[PDB]
Amino acid sequence: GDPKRQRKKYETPSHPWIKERLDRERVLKRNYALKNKKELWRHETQLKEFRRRARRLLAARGKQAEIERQQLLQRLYRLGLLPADAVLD
Amino acid sequence: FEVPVCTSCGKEITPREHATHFVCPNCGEAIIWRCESCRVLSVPYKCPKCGWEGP
Amino acid sequence: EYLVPLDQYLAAGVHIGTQQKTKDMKKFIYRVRQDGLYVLDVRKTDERLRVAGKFLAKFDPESILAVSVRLYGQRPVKKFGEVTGAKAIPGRFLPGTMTNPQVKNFIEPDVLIVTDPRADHQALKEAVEIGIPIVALVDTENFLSYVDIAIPTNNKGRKALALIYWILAREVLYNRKEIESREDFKIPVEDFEMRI
Amino acid sequence: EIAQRVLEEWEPKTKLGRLVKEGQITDIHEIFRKGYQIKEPEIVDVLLPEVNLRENQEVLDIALTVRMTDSGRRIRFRVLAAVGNRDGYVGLGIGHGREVGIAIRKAINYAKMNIIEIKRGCGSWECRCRRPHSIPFAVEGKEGSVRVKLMPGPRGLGLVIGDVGKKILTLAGVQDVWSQTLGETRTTVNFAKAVFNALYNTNRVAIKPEDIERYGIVVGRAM
Amino acid sequence: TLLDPLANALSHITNSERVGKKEVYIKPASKLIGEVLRVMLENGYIGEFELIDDGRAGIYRVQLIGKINKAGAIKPRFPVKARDYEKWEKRFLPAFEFGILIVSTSQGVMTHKEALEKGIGGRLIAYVY
RNA sequence: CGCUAUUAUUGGGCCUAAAGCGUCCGUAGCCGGGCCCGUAAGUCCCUGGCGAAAUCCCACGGCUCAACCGUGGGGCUUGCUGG
RNA sequence: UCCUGGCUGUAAAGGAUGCGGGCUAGGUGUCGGGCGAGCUUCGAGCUCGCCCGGUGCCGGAGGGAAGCCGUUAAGCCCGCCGCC
Ligand SMILES: [Zn+2]
Ligand SMILES: [Zn+2]
Ligand SMILES: [Zn+2]
Repeated sequence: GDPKRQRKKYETPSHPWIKERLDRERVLKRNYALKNKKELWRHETQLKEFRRRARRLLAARGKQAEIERQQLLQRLYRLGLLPADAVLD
Repeated sequence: FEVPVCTSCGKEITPREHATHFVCPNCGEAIIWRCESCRVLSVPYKCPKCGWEGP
Repeated sequence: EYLVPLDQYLAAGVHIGTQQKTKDMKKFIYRVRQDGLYVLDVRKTDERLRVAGKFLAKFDPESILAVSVRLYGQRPVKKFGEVTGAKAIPGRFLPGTMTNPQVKNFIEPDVLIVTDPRADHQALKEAVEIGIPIVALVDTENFLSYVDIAIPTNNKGRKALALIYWILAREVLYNRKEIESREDFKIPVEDFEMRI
Repeated sequence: EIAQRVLEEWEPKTKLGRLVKEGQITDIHEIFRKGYQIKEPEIVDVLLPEVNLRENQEVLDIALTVRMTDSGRRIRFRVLAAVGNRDGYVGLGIGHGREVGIAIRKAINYAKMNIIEIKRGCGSWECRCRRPHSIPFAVEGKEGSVRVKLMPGPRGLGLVIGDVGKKILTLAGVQDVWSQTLGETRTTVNFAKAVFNALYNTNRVAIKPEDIERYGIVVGRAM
Repeated sequence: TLLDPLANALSHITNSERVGKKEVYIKPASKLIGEVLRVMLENGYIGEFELIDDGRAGIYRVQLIGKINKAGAIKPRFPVKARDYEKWEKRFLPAFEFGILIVSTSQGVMTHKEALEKGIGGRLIAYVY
């Protein structure tokens, strides 16, 4: 077969020239003094990964699912995005 | 609020359906509701209290 | 027992149908003649006339509408209106009286009475669009579609139509308590018929 | 202020208009599930004042149509417009016109008169909240060759559908939805009507008392 | 020719629902049809079904209450494990707890909720919503 | 690769747009009415022995964080086999 | 072009619509069989109605890009073959 190369940790948009998206992202870039769109995109990607994990784990059965729920909540707490009495929704 | 229900069948009345409603002619105590499909297809109806059993 | 003797019913011919029929009217047919003509049952006519009397009396007179495109039913509608207060439209029913408020005689009633649901198919449609109950005089060849109360009777003959509308006006009055009881309705049935 | 401002200069022509001017009918939900005809846009201006703000009056399409009289050919405008409050009430209309202004105004008045009331909730396998941010179950609509299927989605998933549907659902008050389509979407009229009919058919599914609690179902305005 | 009577029963129920009937007659009866109707009654989708003895193979008389949108048989009767019900829920039903998959198990005919409670799988034979 | 439900099990079409053999008989195969008894091959549950490591997901720890590396928990190997 | 006995295997060989089964309003004609009522010039005759099976026209719900189809589906379900 083939070995795996290292892959990007950000995702680009599906259409490049949509006005609403351009305006939103222009505001964000200007206000948080970012150098490029790569940074915004990689933070967006972080958030999307958290969301996908929650969607997958929500209404699932087994021991590992419970363990991973608690891990996700602890990590968000430790990063400063949720409080302690936070639920998965 | 509440949503009404046909008397022949048991299905909710939709917003812009050509439905009708009236008072039972024999009794005078109930409200008969009729939906568009039951009207165009001539589905019979029966009052709950008396049972007058009309079209 | 009866609102008017069986002799009078059969003299008028309320019980005579046509050579056609329908499945919706199977409830109301009694017997087919040997010549192929269908005969109605007068007891169900009597019952439905009583019921319709009550129903109409439970309304307001100035919002009631009667119609008859057919020629042998214009004067009966006219007199039913004169007596009850109900509005009448004998001739044609210009399209738009119920759906277009830019016409001159535009009105929106709360109940509609139809003489024949096939000849009067325009007003039926408009009433369906505005959302009110429909009383109808139905014969064998008729369908019960978009009809909420149906009276079985011959809807062709002058004598029959006159008798039916006379009975119905008298019942409306009795049920509104404007006549202490029947026998106090001194209007002749001749006055409802169409002259020659 | 503007309530009476509009009420003063409106002379009714229908019984519903008269009741809405007097005050027998005071809420918007009282006109719907009865077979009333709605011939005046002032009824809706008065009961739903949110449908006069420019933010709630999307113009969806302008088309240029032609007729032959050569003879010389004659040019006309067709306009398709949507209106609605963002909490359960949307309508859609088409307008003929010789000028674009005429076409637009006619289309918006027909949209106000073609007003419906929808349901909302949460029925996705991935959120299971009890809040009305989506539709409660899956629905199907059609017009012409276009077939639309709308499916419930989870919070933060914003309107995975074409743009016409995006606008219509925004005006109806829906935030999250998945879509499947079939047919010719480039007919904007028929695509729009199909989405509209899908939203209408939320009221044709039969349910039970427990489904309301389970999905957080809401008929019209929330709270 | 006649190949599956359960499918016919359920299609007849759907069409009579669509046009607003009250009572429906199912001419070749079976014990699977009996059990499916039993599940449907327990879950409130019909009313008061009974069995009638012709000399051939009985008839089933069913009363309707305007609660069914769609009912159908599942062909082929796919085998399903206790951990693989959500795929089929998504494939056949419109929302997460809305309708019933009817499952045949070695312990009998039941819904996929009961089956999950017991931790068993089986075969798919019907959906109702 | 996706766009493409322009290969369609999920999930397409065949009067007039591409498309029902000129009509019939029948071989293999595929699909097959209702009840009772048995069997347990398919099917379902539970347990033992296998499916190398790397590569995939999660948390913690060590390089200024990170990429990377380590310690653990799962998954993957389309499945095989004893009860 | 007809007759006797053989070959060829083709057509707008068209309902331009493969075959079987179940369900989803009917009206009005006509052919064959049966039953029931009346008439009868007593006729294997005439008239009306109902059941089964064939063959047509119209049509509500519904379907379809529309023309149009609509219990003799071009609707919903269960199967098998052929073709794009
Ligand atoms: Zn109904
Ligand atoms: Zn009553
Ligand atoms: Zn949610």
